[PDB]
Amino acid sequence: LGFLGAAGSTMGAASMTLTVQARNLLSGIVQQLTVWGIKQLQARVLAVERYLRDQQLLGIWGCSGKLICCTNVPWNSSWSNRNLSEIWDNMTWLQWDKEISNYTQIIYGLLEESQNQQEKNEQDLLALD
Amino acid sequence: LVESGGGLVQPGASLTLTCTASGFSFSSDYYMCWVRQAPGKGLEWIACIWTANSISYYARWAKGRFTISKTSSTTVTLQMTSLTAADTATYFCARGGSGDGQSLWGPGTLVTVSSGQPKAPSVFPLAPCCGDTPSSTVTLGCLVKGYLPEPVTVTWNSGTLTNGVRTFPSVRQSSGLYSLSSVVSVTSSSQPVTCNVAHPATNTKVDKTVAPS
Amino acid sequence: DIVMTQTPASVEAAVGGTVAIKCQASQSIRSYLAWYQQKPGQPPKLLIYEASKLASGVPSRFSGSGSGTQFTLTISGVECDDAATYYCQRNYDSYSGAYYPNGFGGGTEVVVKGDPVAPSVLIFPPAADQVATGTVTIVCVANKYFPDVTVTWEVDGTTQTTGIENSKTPQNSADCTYNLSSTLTLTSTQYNSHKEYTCKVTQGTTSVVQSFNRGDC
Amino acid sequence: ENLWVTVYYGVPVWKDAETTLFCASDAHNVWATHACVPTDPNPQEIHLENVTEEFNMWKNNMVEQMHTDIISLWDQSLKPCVKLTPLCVTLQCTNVTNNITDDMRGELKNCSFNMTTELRDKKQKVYSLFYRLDVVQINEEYRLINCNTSAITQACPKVSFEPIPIHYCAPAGFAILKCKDKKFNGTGPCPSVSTVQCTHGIKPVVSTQLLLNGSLAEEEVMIRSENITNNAKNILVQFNTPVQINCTRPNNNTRKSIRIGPGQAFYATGDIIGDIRQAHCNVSKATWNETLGKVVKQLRKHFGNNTIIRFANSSGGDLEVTTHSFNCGGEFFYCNTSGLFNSTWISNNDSITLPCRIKQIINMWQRIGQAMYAPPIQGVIRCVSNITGLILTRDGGSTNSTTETFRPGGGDMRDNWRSELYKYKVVKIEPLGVAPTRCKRRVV
Ligand SMILES: *[C@@H]1O[C@H](CO)[C@@H](O[C@@H]2O[C@H](CO)[C@@H](O[C@@H]3O[C@H](CO[C@H]4O[C@H](CO[C@H]5O[C@H](CO)[C@@H](O)[C@H](O)[C@@H]5O)[C@@H](O)[C@H](O[C@H]5O[C@H](CO)[C@@H](O)[C@H](O)[C@@H]5O)[C@@H]4O)[C@@H](O)[C@H](O[C@H]4O[C@H](CO)[C@@H](O)[C@H](O)[C@@H]4O[C@H]4O[C@H](CO)[C@@H](O)[C@H](O)[C@@H]4O)[C@@H]3O)[C@H](O)[C@H]2NC(C)=O)[C@H](O)[C@H]1NC(C)=O
Ligand SMILES: *[C@@H]1O[C@H](CO)[C@@H](O[C@@H]2O[C@H](CO)[C@@H](O[C@@H]3O[C@H](CO[C@H]4O[C@H](CO)[C@@H](O)[C@H](O[C@H]5O[C@H](CO)[C@@H](O)[C@H](O)[C@@H]5O)[C@@H]4O)[C@@H](O)[C@H](O[C@H]4O[C@H](CO)[C@@H](O)[C@H](O)[C@@H]4O[C@H]4O[C@H](CO)[C@@H](O)[C@H](O)[C@@H]4O)[C@@H]3O)[C@H](O)[C@H]2NC(C)=O)[C@H](O)[C@H]1NC(C)=O
Ligand SMILES: *[C@@H]1O[C@H](CO)[C@@H](O[C@@H]2O[C@H](CO)[C@@H](O[C@@H]3O[C@H](CO[C@H]4O[C@H](CO)[C@@H](O)[C@H](O[C@H]5O[C@H](CO)[C@@H](O)[C@H](O)[C@@H]5O)[C@@H]4O)[C@@H](O)[C@H](O[C@H]4O[C@H](CO)[C@@H](O)[C@H](O)[C@@H]4O)[C@@H]3O)[C@H](O)[C@H]2NC(C)=O)[C@H](O)[C@H]1NC(C)=O
Ligand SMILES: *[C@@H]1O[C@H](CO)[C@@H](O[C@@H]2O[C@H](CO)[C@@H](O[C@@H]3O[C@H](CO[C@H]4O[C@H](CO)[C@@H](O)[C@H](O)[C@@H]4O)[C@@H](O)[C@H](O)[C@@H]3O)[C@H](O)[C@H]2NC(C)=O)[C@H](O)[C@H]1NC(C)=O
Ligand SMILES: *[C@@H]1O[C@H](CO)[C@@H](O[C@@H]2O[C@H](CO)[C@@H](O[C@@H]3O[C@H](CO)[C@@H](O)[C@H](O)[C@@H]3O)[C@H](O)[C@H]2NC(C)=O)[C@H](O)[C@H]1NC(C)=O
Ligand SMILES: *[C@@H]1O[C@H](CO)[C@@H](O[C@@H]2O[C@H](CO)[C@@H](O)[C@H](O)[C@H]2NC(C)=O)[C@H](O)[C@H]1NC(C)=O
Ligand SMILES: *[C@@H]1O[C@H](CO)[C@@H](O[C@@H]2O[C@H](CO)[C@@H](O)[C@H](O)[C@H]2NC(C)=O)[C@H](O)[C@H]1NC(C)=O
Ligand SMILES: *[C@@H]1O[C@H](CO)[C@@H](O[C@@H]2O[C@H](CO)[C@@H](O)[C@H](O)[C@H]2NC(C)=O)[C@H](O)[C@H]1NC(C)=O
Ligand SMILES: *[C@@H]1O[C@H](CO)[C@@H](O[C@@H]2O[C@H](CO)[C@@H](O)[C@H](O)[C@H]2NC(C)=O)[C@H](O)[C@H]1NC(C)=O
Ligand SMILES: *[C@@H]1O[C@H](CO)[C@@H](O[C@@H]2O[C@H](CO)[C@@H](O)[C@H](O)[C@H]2NC(C)=O)[C@H](O)[C@H]1NC(C)=O
Ligand SMILES: *[C@@H]1O[C@H](CO)[C@@H](O[C@@H]2O[C@H](CO)[C@@H](O)[C@H](O)[C@H]2NC(C)=O)[C@H](O)[C@H]1NC(C)=O
Ligand SMILES: *[C@@H]1O[C@H](CO)[C@@H](O[C@@H]2O[C@H](CO)[C@@H](O)[C@H](O)[C@H]2NC(C)=O)[C@H](O)[C@H]1NC(C)=O
Ligand SMILES: *[C@@H]1O[C@H](CO)[C@@H](O)[C@H](O)[C@H]1NC(C)=O
Ligand SMILES: *[C@@H]1O[C@H](CO)[C@@H](O)[C@H](O)[C@H]1NC(C)=O
Ligand SMILES: *[C@@H]1O[C@H](CO)[C@@H](O)[C@H](O)[C@H]1NC(C)=O
Ligand SMILES: *[C@@H]1O[C@H](CO)[C@@H](O)[C@H](O)[C@H]1NC(C)=O
Ligand SMILES: *[C@@H]1O[C@H](CO)[C@@H](O)[C@H](O)[C@H]1NC(C)=O
Ligand SMILES: *[C@@H]1O[C@H](CO)[C@@H](O)[C@H](O)[C@H]1NC(C)=O
Ligand SMILES: *[C@@H]1O[C@H](CO)[C@@H](O)[C@H](O)[C@H]1NC(C)=O
Repeated sequence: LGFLGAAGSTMGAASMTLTVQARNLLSGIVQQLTVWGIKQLQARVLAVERYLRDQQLLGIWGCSGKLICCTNVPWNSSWSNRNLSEIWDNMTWLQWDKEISNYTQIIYGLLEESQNQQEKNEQDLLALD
Repeated sequence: LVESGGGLVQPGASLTLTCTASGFSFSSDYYMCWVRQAPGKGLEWIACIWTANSISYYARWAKGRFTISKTSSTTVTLQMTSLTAADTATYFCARGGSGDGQSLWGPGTLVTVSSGQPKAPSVFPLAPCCGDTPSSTVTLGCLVKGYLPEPVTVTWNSGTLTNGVRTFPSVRQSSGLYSLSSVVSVTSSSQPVTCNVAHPATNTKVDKTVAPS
Repeated sequence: DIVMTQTPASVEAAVGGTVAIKCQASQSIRSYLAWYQQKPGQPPKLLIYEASKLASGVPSRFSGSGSGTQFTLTISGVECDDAATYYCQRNYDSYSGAYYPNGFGGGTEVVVKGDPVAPSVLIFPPAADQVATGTVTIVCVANKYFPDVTVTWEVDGTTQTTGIENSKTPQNSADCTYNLSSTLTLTSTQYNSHKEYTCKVTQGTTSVVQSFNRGDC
Repeated sequence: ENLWVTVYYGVPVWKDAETTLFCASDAHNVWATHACVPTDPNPQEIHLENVTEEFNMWKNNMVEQMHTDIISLWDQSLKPCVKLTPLCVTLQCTNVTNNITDDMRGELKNCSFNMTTELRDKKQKVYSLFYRLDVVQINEEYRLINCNTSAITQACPKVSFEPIPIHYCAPAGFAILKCKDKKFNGTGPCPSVSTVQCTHGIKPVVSTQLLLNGSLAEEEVMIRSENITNNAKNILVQFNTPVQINCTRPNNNTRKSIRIGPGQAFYATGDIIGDIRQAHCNVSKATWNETLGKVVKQLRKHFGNNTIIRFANSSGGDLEVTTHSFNCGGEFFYCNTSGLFNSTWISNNDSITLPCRIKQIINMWQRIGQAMYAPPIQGVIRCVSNITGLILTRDGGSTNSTTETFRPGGGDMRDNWRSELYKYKVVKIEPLGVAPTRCKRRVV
């Protein structure tokens, strides 16, 4: 298919293109006056920064190097009330994103500590065995 | 709307069909479209043209082989190339607005793509066995056999007899020729009835007067 | 591009019943979906446009619903005149953003079950000119009947398996009935070899047998 | 048993966002300066099945970026250029009487002055033809019209001002959504959405009254007035067909050169070869009538269909909007388009030659801090273009839904950018996301 082709399908189907989607995060600036060239430079910086922020989070979460990961963090069901198959099989991921959008910072803090800092503590205990 | 240009053509032929508007013109803006339908099958969209600027849209199987054109304020054409037997169909033109279906259609023109040569029909009378007693009701008819291409038109008494008339759908035989029958129910008081059998592809029109016994 | 799936492929409804015909789009077309009626031998006729707007002069028993991806044509109180094939049509193009009428659904045939009517049965021996051509067509007609019939051909009491072509008119718009032409085609020498030509038309519990002898006609 | 929310990456997400646009082009011209990076001939549009997206015209800031990007270019092209401030010396003048067509009388003046040689200690008599538009009387002798305003400059005539398409590309991690729907209202959702990482070129070309060389409407003439009830708003009009226009500068222009300092050539207008004639533009009369009929049909969509529609002579105000203007052929022109609007519309030979004017001192945009001389261009100017739309306004205070009238108007270049940019919006890709799973993390 091509970039963003997954916008036409439900969240489960969107998984098929995830490696495609990652292709354009740094792409299109690969080949190359204050006017424009300074703008280009700003764009280059922006693309890099955003990319790094995501990578940073994944490294925190331990999900680095993967487009799919398996966190150990349970979520508070109040954030959504739909059967799991009823979510994954009938909406564009973006639509789902709008529903989740007011809980996202809760989740991120949980990922950082409720499992990853804690896991690391346990990892250290295992390291001492 | 009336389509014109259909008929029998050989595989590999090109053909141009014309759609002619009457009672209105492209001083107003429309989509004019061509739709086809093979015998016994469903409607198949070919192309539309926006009459204001001739911008055109095509089905995937049509672009590269069919061309739609606005040739005047009352005509749109469909040029067809490299025709095959599978292009045999009734071709309709239709008129639509933006987003509001197609409310006006032509009657369609029949395109037959075949290696066979045109063949006029043989017409045979259909009547009951000479023997049986004179009956009050009597159904008489015409068997129209062995023609190519479709269509034939069958009328009775030059179109002045149509009550009691049943014209059956044609049947394509294994040979690729067509047969059809038309019957009319009359009474013993009726005068003889005559079927008029026109086959425009061959420019034939045959009469056959049928009366019992 | 967008695929239009129409279901069911055929449906039977009694006069007065309700029938619902569905059309699915693989991508959303919002409300840009039209519905057509087609009688055999006629061009299609617009019924509904923009999913639910009624076209001029279309009886109120036709209605349309749906939006995005799923649509329904409902006929509420089916009549014999409604025996036809119905098509949905996509009226929007995602690529171009334009709203021309384009791809059709595969179509749904609606058969209408009316009052039972027993056929009149007619057999026609071949005119004399047929034989000289070396081919003979015997015609049997079952006129004005509902529901469907069975036609059996016999020749000197032997059932005929080959050479038979059947042609059935569309259901009558007033009383739902059919008419049937059944033809038996033989070479002229087959036909002269044998004596008794029989058309048997069966409907339900009743058969009507019409026969002739080659020599008597 | 209870579900765990877990990480996913690269899932599509769109956020409305603004980033600086990246310039690119096919393959010195002011508009590209050849500094834009050349781009691939691979407009790989991706149709987005089953999606819709809101697009709001007049909300996109790509328009604003374009509006200031071109300004920066304009100034950049002129910063290298030589100042003309020696020209504020007063001038003696006469009306030119040599082979003047009667309707050209007093259009040009022949004048002279005592301005300096390139030597610090010497001066020379100088003279040139001038348009009356570029001068004012020194008292009730003349002076340049802008000597009481920021100084006039000009050099570097070699640079071309002819438009070249300019493409803009999203920064990596961003994409440009577009709407293909031929029926699109300037605002709200569109079902036709597809995307590109970059866009097709758009010319920098400007007009003060009619759009030129714009993309044609896909189906029918269309109007985008914003909330139409507010008549302070400019009314966009987009033709779905081209209207050819031809124009000329019939005078055989000649050129003179002057030294005003070391290294400082100064252009001056040579005597015209042949009879003096007015600049003019030809359009089809018949076509103009036909396209107006298309327009009024569109106007009626917001009114009862028996309403009266009228066009009118410009209401005046500054010349830059009072008349149509363009830089075609590398030289500025203005014309009296009011004849085009001399009609009314009711329920139920083949061409026109508009008069025109030329001014060599250009005050760009709305700015008053700068001005520049336009160099003479030798020979007859010829111009051919497609008219693609109108900038219109409507008179306030109408009653009983009738006799609405319109005039050419606007002239803020921003609306020209909008005539193309309304098709697009910029969004940000947010590949990160999470969703519930039956999975729980594996043991270390
Ligand atoms: C262009 O310029 C114009 C000129 O100024 C701008 O004006 C705006 O025009 C638009 C569309 O024409 C309006 O949108 C619609 O407005 C009405 C009125 O909204 C008010 O009334 C609410 C109560 O309404 C009901 O009761 C009243 C009678 O008392 C009836 O008239 C109504 O019909 C209703 O039955 C009231 O609750 C609102 O205030 C509340 O909400 C606002 C937030 O929006 C808060 O600030 C307030 O404090 C307060 O809490 C308000 O006072 C609505 O009735 C419309 O709702 C329908 O349409 C929506 C989409 O169009 C849809 O989402 C709704 O659910 C609802 O749709 C229903 O009804 C339709 C038929 O009426 C059906 O087709 C539909 O399927 C469904 O059944 C809608 O919101 C603007 O209100 C109006 N501006 C102002 C200031 O009023 C215009 O904005 C400019 N446009 C552009 C593009 O620039
Ligand atoms: C709506 O859009 C349309 C389409 O973009 C615009 O239409 C075009 O607009 C431009 C600008 O008005 C016109 O360009 C001018 O055309 C002049 C003529 O060009 C052709 O003829 C000449 C001989 O007269 C040939 O030499 C040219 O050959 C070149 O082009 C063809 C392609 O068409 C190539 O195959 C060739 O290899 C050549 O590359 C043309 O066939 C042209 O003279 C003029 O260029 C001069 O002026 C520019 C500065 O403006 C200089 O950069 C340039 O070097 C030329 O100047 C020389 O000549 C003058 C004297 O004549 C000297 O004084 C100079 O010092 C220098 O020596 C320019 O390109 C174009 O023709 C026109 N198209 C048509 C179809 O009419 C509309 O403008 C546009 N409207 C809006 C509002 O923007
Ligand atoms: C839009 O369309 C309108 C109308 O079609 C245009 O408005 C007219 O513009 C022209 C030129 O700009 C005006 O004429 C100029 O008038 C001055 C002075 O005129 C006065 O004296 C006249 C006798 O000398 C008398 O006839 C005039 O009477 C008219 O005007 C009054 C309104 O003020 C009205 O009541 C009357 O009934 C008459 O209609 C008036 O009292 C004159 O000095 C000018 O002549 C000089 O310049 C011209 C060249 O332009 C030159 O040829 C001469 O030799 C002389 O040097 C000139 O005639 C006219 O008055 C305007 N009409 C109105 C009603 O004001 C408008 O121009 C268009 N728009 C644009 C942007 O152009
Ligand atoms: C831009 O468009 C405007 C209209 O859309 C133009 O308005 C015109 O202005 C000019 C110059 O001021 C006028 O021309 C003068 O008119 C007088 C009288 O004309 C009428 O009467 C004479 C007899 O006196 C008759 O012969 C003509 O046909 C007229 O009926 C003449 O005496 C002058 O010689 C000269 O032509 C126009 O009259 C006026 N238009 C109208 C409709 O009144 C405006 O001038 C335009 N600007 C440019 C620069 O062209
Ligand atoms: C438009 O969006 C809808 C959902 O938003 C998509 O609907 C899906 O369409 C497909 C094909 O038309 C359906 O697939 C089929 O399902 C049967 C049922 O098991 C399966 O056996 C077949 O092999 C086939 O895959 C699907 O049921 C349907 N609904 C979903 C996925 O929820 C549609 O695909 C979208 N169109 C485009 C172009 O993306
Ligand atoms: C250019 O300057 C010269 C002087 O530098 C002007 O000639 C003088 O003109 C004034 C009045 O017109 C006289 O009082 C002087 O006597 C003149 N000078 C000489 C040497 O005779 C000349 O008029 C200026 N030209 C313009 C167009 O202003
Ligand atoms: C530049 O000065 C000129 C005058 O030299 C100003 O022109 C005035 O323009 C208005 C409108 O045409 C007339 O009412 C005045 O009589 C003109 N003045 C004169 C001197 O002719 C113009 O306004 C000045 N610009 C600046 C920015 O002040
Ligand atoms: C503008 O002027 C040119 C020529 O002066 C016109 O071009 C003509 O176009 C037709 C149509 O293809 C040709 O048959 C002619 O031969 C062309 N003329 C010449 C001299 O080559 C053009 O039509 C004019 N446009 C308008 C709107 O008037
Ligand atoms: C614009 O078109 C007009 C005519 O359509 C041209 O005017 C003609 O000019 C010649 C010589 O100048 C005359 O012999 C004709 O009689 C004029 N025609 C009419 C109808 O008056 C004019 O040259 C064209 N200008 C441009 C730049 O194309
Ligand atoms: C502008 O005026 C100047 C003088 O005021 C004219 O210059 C003369 O031009 C003629 C013919 O070109 C020559 O024979 C003279 O020798 C020139 N005089 C000087 C002092 O150079 C000029 O011709 C005028 N130009 C126009 C277009 O009217
Ligand atoms: C404008 O006029 C000038 C001269 O009046 C023209 O220049 C001529 O150009 C041709 C070919 O380039 C030469 O053979 C002539 O000798 C030139 N004339 C002179 C007096 O030197 C010029 O061509 C005209 N402009 C146009 C567009 O034709
Ligand atoms: C005015 O615009 C029209 C339409 O954009 C141009 O005609 C097009 O010409 C190109 C190249 O010759 C063709 O590929 C297009 O198919 C034409 N358009 C149509 C609708 O068929 C025309 O060239 C433009 N005018 C000028 C002077 O370039
Ligand atoms: C769910 O979360 C809400 C607030 O986020 C909290 O008040 C509630 O106690 C939680 N309950 C469970 C069962 O997680
Ligand atoms: C998010 O919160 C805002 C305001 O608190 C609310 O308006 C919106 O509906 C919420 N949406 C979701 C998906 O939680
Ligand atoms: C020059 O023209 C103006 C009007 O166009 C006139 O007032 C002036 O008297 C003229 N001067 C000469 C010397 O011809
Ligand atoms: C555009 O908006 C107007 C008013 O909001 C509406 O009447 C019209 O139907 C819209 N256009 C389309 C194609 O839906
Ligand atoms: C313009 O066209 C309209 C109708 O299309 C007509 O009534 C009118 O006379 C035309 N204009 C001219 C100047 O002939
Ligand atoms: C305007 O006329 C059209 C006929 O094309 C009609 O459909 C529409 O309802 C009318 N609108 C008004 C406001 O009268
Ligand atoms: C419109 O132009 C005509 C000539 O084509 C002229 O007779 C009339 O005066 C003009 N209209 C106005 C309001 O001046």
